Amino acid sequence: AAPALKEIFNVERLQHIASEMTAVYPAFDAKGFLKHAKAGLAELSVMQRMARVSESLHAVIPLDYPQTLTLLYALAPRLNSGFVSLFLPHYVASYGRDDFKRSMAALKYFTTFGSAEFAIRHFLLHDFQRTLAVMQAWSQDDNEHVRRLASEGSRPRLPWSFRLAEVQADPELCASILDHLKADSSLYVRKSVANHLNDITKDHPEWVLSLIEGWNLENPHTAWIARHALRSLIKQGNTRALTLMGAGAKAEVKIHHLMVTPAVINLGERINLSFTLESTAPAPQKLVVDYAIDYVKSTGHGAAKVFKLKAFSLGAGAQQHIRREQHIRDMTTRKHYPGRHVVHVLVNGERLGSAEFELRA
DNA sequence: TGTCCAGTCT
DNA sequence: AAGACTTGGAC
Ligand SMILES: C[C@H](COCC(CO)(COC[C@@H](C)OC[C@@H](C)O)COC[C@@H](C)O)OC[C@@H](C)O
Ligand code: NA
Repeated sequence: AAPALKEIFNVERLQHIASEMTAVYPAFDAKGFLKHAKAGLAELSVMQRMARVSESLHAVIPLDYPQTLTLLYALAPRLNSGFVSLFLPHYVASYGRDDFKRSMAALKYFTTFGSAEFAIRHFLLHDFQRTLAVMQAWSQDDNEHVRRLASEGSRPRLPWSFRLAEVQADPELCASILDHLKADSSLYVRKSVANHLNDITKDHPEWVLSLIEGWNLENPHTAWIARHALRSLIKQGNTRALTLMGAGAKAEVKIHHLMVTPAVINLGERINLSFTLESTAPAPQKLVVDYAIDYVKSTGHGAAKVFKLKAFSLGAGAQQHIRREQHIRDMTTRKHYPGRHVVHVLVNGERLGSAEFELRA
């Protein structure tokens, strides 16, 4: 097993931070910083450790906020880790609330060394309109890291941060940010636009569908964003979403040989889903082929869980074998329970057949 | 609770 | 990525 992520902020890293702080600030209280940062370190998760570094710096540095920021600007290029550098935007969000313009400039600078995606959300929470205006300017910045921040920091449902209830409730607030970026030349930016849009589909699917129905999907950057923005709705079999992908029509196919083997497994074994699709159409057709498992849970069953299989074009009268092995074992993100597990085959949003496997007690 | 979603490794 | 997740938010 690899070391846990929290070990990125181990004592050796804290010593590195202190040494580089001494390099930019000879009078730095490195001993006090280390004492403060190390207290209970083993009990701290990775994001607790990240925050702790910022707090420890604030506790021992006898300078004001602008003066400390000057040191931290010099510290940023000396750090040997982009993830570790998250404590720099954290310091701004913690101590910069009453020095807004300076703090915004600091986040724009620091975000290239890691990411200001967590820090900017504290400002969006406490000063939404003021911060939104800044992020609109950032969406037009020359630097792809700054444009990406504009999209990622404003996400309704960013992992490892609180949801932004104000954004989540009103997709028009950030709409112009995403519109500016819908054909961005940066893959980094495009990923963020797509993920922000996928977030929106959890609460306002029709708004995203209407938006993308207005897009020019002949632009391959925009088409790529559309496919990844709509990925949850596609798995749900949403007809408007599948239609945007060219796979909204009912599949003109027959399914043959559908099976799941073995019929009965112990936890830890693999299942094998296989079937053949035969076109019954006079021309090629675009297909989105997924599958779903109805897992047995501690009580009852979970909602059908959809996994991706294949997206492809099936020639007229052609047939295509499809096969997927899946390793069924307890995982951090899924515990399993014994009984009948039903597997459904999905083609352009339609269930075309099912099979079963038994998970033994 | 248990459950589900979500740049790097795989 | 496409899925799990070293980890975290939320229901
Ligand atoms: C915080 C982001 C993403 O983190 C990715 C890494 C990947 O292992 C940790 O994911 C752990 C996983 C359990 O979580 C899932 C994601 C969805 O949260 C950390 O990256 C390690 C290298 C960079 O040190 O990255 C911020 C940026 C400043 O790096
Ligand atoms: Na990984």
